[PDB]
Amino acid sequence: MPRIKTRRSKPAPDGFEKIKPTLTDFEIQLRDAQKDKSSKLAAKSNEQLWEIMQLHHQRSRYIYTLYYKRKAISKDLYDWLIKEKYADKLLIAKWRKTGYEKLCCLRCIQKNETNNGSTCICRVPRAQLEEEARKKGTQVSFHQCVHCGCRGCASTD
RNA sequence: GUUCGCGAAGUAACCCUUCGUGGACAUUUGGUCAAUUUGAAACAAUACAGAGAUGAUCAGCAGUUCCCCUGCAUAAGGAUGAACCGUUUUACAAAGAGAUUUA
Ligand SMILES: [Mg+2]
Ligand SMILES: [Mg+2]
Ligand SMILES: [Zn+2]
Ligand SMILES: [Zn+2]
Ligand SMILES: [Zn+2]
Repeated sequence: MPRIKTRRSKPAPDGFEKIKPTLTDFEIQLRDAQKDKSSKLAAKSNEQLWEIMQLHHQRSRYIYTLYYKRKAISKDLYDWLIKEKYADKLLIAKWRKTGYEKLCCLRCIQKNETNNGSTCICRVPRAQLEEEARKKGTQVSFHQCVHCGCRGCASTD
């Protein structure tokens, strides 16, 4: 029941046909992303992986707004879309929290993985990174987060 | 972006939107590493040389070196694995004899 339809898979509920054209359009953008473009550069190669983290994030904001913001789908369709692995359950669970409404991924708040026990730089608000920049006179030595290619996922931002 | 409070607007049995404000929430990724010739795989082929002792042909096993390869290996193999089988003058005098030689 995660991804391919088997006999143990339950039939889809009512509102799935109206959301299915957008979910098919995310699905074919991942297939172009999965394939290897033969890239010599190390900086181009993780740039391809950032497209996968973004395409994953956007399809989960799609199902999140349909149920928690617009209420356009029944809960029986939402429980089906979680079990059939359309929407990332643990990512939606942070989006419900306060301060985490626009979080890019779960790997960027995971403190144990960092050298310093900190969050990712993409979690720091753009007002604050501009401030110590004014101390130095140099703008920003930060463009994209190494694990996501996130330009800053903070709430105020 | 959410939420709490505040100040207004319009709708208004004070409710719904919208604008202006205070506080809260959330807080510093990654690299010892840049994408062909100029910071360092190897082999095969070719050319030369030829794989111990001995009168001669052979089983080998060691030790020594700022020598290794194969192997999980403290096993066993790798020409008995390889390189060593070259060069070597003073802790130095005692005894005597001749000759030279000087107060
Ligand atoms: Mg030997
Ligand atoms: Mg041997
Ligand atoms: Zn992230
Ligand atoms: Zn990040
Ligand atoms: Zn981020």
